[PDB]
Amino acid sequence: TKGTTSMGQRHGRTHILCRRCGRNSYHVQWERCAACAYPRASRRRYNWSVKAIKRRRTGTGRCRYLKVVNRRIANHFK
Amino acid sequence: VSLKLQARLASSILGCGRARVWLDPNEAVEIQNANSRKSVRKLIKDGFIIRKPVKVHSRAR
Amino acid sequence: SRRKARRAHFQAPSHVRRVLMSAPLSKELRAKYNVRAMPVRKDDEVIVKRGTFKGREGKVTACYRLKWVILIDKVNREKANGSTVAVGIHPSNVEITKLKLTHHRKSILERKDRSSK
Amino acid sequence: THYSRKPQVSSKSAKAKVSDLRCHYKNTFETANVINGMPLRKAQQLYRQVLAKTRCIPFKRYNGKIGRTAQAKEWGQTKGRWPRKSVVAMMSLLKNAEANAIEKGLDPNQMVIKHVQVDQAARMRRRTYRAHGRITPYMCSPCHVQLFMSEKKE
Amino acid sequence: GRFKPLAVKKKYAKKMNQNKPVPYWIRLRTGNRIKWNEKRRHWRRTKLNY
RNA sequence: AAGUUUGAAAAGCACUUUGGAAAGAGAGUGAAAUAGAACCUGAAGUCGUGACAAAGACAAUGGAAGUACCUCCAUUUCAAC
RNA sequence: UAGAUGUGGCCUGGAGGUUAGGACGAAGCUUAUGGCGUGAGCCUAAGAUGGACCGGCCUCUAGUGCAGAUCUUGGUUGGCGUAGCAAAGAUCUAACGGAGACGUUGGAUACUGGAGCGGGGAAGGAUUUCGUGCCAACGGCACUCG
RNA sequence: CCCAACUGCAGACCGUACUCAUCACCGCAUCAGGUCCCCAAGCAUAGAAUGCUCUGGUACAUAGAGAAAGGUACACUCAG
RNA sequence: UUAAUGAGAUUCCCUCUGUCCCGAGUUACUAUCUAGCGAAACGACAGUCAAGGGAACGGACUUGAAGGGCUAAGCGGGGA
RNA sequence: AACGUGUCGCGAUGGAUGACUUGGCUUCCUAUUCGUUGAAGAACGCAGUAAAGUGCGAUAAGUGGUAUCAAUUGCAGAA
Ligand SMILES: [Mg+2]
Ligand SMILES: [Mg+2]
Ligand SMILES: [Mg+2]
Ligand SMILES: [Mg+2]
Ligand SMILES: [Mg+2]
Ligand SMILES: [Mg+2]
Ligand SMILES: [Mg+2]
Ligand SMILES: [Mg+2]
Ligand SMILES: [Mg+2]
Ligand SMILES: [Mg+2]
Ligand SMILES: [Mg+2]
Ligand SMILES: [Mg+2]
Ligand SMILES: [Mg+2]
Ligand SMILES: [Mg+2]
Ligand SMILES: [Mg+2]
Ligand SMILES: [Mg+2]
Ligand SMILES: [Mg+2]
Ligand SMILES: [Mg+2]
Repeated sequence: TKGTTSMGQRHGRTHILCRRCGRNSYHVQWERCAACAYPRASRRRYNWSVKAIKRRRTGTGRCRYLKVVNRRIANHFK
Repeated sequence: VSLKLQARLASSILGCGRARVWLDPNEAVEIQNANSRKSVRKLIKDGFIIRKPVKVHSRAR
Repeated sequence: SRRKARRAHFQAPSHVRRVLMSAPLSKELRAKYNVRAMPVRKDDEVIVKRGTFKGREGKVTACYRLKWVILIDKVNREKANGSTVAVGIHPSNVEITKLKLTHHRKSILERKDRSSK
Repeated sequence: THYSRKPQVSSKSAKAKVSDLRCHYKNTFETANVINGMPLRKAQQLYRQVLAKTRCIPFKRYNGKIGRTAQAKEWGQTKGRWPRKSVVAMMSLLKNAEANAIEKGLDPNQMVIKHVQVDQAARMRRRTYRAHGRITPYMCSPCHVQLFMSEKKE
Repeated sequence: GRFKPLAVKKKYAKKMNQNKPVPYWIRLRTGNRIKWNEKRRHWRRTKLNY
């Protein structure tokens, strides 16, 4: 039927790992990340999910060059 | 005390399979001291781990 | 505030945690140098002024400077198995009786003393 | 904290516990209360015959649709069982409190089981699986067992 | 089963190492908040799929 | 979801012995272990055993009014109103 | 009853005042602890409770009173040791190990029956492999095994 | 000149354990469900039928004691 | 209108039978008892009847009649 | 009798409450706004002993400079 039986036909993969977003939303067949729109230069970003914007903003990661450059520009250098 | 390892790989040295390797029961510390498929090949050469004959599936009927 | 002080205290770096762990000099070692109190250093002989081990003199073995305590060499404590351990008296409960020299301590000690004189 | 009742003489008494006794509170309840005034030797003699299934544990208060048996008439009932795991688990808690009677210098052949007390522990959890995808609990319900002893002067 | 990219292989190896217990020199540290690892995966319970 | 917020200090129960080891009983630490790491307090709910009126079921509860016995609960008298 | 209104009227959190307690034990908590208020409630005592905060009064303030929302969350409980653990292979023994129904070896009888409880792969899973331990909880029984 | 044959040196990257299922995957789970491919013995027999066997694999799917009623069966017979 | 085909709908006949007259015996597996394990749905309180009245078919009210208690296996009348 | 009650003392479970609060929220304020000179993001790494996290990048739990003084600390090690 359409429950435990049809759950057995779950062989393929719709999504694989996104080289840019690092998560598992890279739709294989039409090759685009379902969560950052890779290979689109702009990452997908929609105001109708501000909560998901917040999971993806700056500072949510390492923020290497900024934790440095924000120190240089706040000390009269650049 | 358990002879699972010495029985698993002696069946992989005799190349027969289980229920064909006969691990001598009257001595296990002899077999248990094997713990290696070269120390078992020596054991096979000695009395302790014979391979029992396969079977007689008659065909005279 | 209450909230920011109990954070700058417990979140204080190590070199800050040493001036927050200063102990008063004895009654006859202050006017020896004319200052009020010093941060405790390893190997500076002291005397406890408060606690179960009060009035017990000893040489500071270490400044265990994240427990917020100093370790005195004669203030020990027994575990269950005989092995003796060292209890940590907060420096403010201690009164320094000895110092350790330095061309950076009897120079800052008269930086504090040049305030008086 | 310890021990609902004090033995009313502490040197003429032994004490023993378990905390996570690993089996049913309800089987362990009557396994324990069945020996609650007996001498220590008459209590092991009970349990060691419950295991040979010649005497039973009269289930009171947690009988609840257990089968009737002939061996429960002495206990004034019709119901009773032979819980092996809860009996072998107090063969051990008693022989502990024996070792506490020798340790103080008390003949265990004089010990009376005063005040057994069984109660409930933290009730471990391991889900099971119902029809239609309903994940129901399958609580384990361990138990604590207390008991102390005493002597009877001639 | 036998085909995994090397990149997908580098990511399960980074998970086989993260699946070790907290060593018993961590819980005697002065003020740690760690008693268990609380990120241990079991291959049956939860899957990584990467 | 999750304050392990034990204690001032890990001083985190050495050691004895019952257990195959856990755990238990002892000791011992400390102001408290009746603060023993699933640790401040520790409630309700439910449960356990000990006691009892040891009562007494023939729904529970409750109302009023008594009585039985029992309550370191209050008060008063305790050569007096 | 719906409703309205009053109360020098009750209560919770906090503020401004005042009065005042507290390691000679505060909040809290317990109750056959009484008393006293018609009541909301307050006060006391006594805790083999608790360990460090807080009461009264006048104003102020509000996230201020709960039994009932197929309320929400957490926890417990009855039914209850009850339904059940009934499709798919029947374990039987020796002597051995072990702290001990368990395991191992031997023998025995079987089952799968070559569209397999076989040997290899893809998809998927990614250490599940192996060995040596281990046996707390997990393997819906148990385990010395996993 | 050009190629072969003979030598000489070198031959790099990734995968590779295990699994592939009544315990490893999906099904919430060690779930009677689902899931692609290869290898395929003997005899009866038209024979990948079905029955039984050699190889290989497996007898840790809870177990025990019994005659209720009632029940469920890839369980039966039943006078006229 | 039609030959063929039909897990289509329908009627009869033949055979055949436990569909039945009318049931009975046997068998596994269960239920039953035990060791181990252990849920849940549901839950105001509950819980013997008749009659009366009543939101007009009451477990509680009224008036009668039974009812000692606690129980195991059943069953399916009621608990609208 | 046992069971079932029922009140009391003591326990267990439970984790409310109170007390605490390096967190939140709100309000205000003082200055300056990343990237092709490769950002943000994520990936994998790095510790004598480190799984996570924090920090860092094969100079990897940091090197340099100054400025400070004697620790770090679970315990090694180390002027
Ligand atoms: Mg494609
Ligand atoms: Mg492009
Ligand atoms: Mg965009
Ligand atoms: Mg408020
Ligand atoms: Mg409100
Ligand atoms: Mg409420
Ligand atoms: Mg309710
Ligand atoms: Mg399956
Ligand atoms: Mg899923
Ligand atoms: Mg065979
Ligand atoms: Mg017939
Ligand atoms: Mg309901
Ligand atoms: Mg009846
Ligand atoms: Mg019945
Ligand atoms: Mg709270
Ligand atoms: Mg900008
Ligand atoms: Mg780069
Ligand atoms: Mg990291």
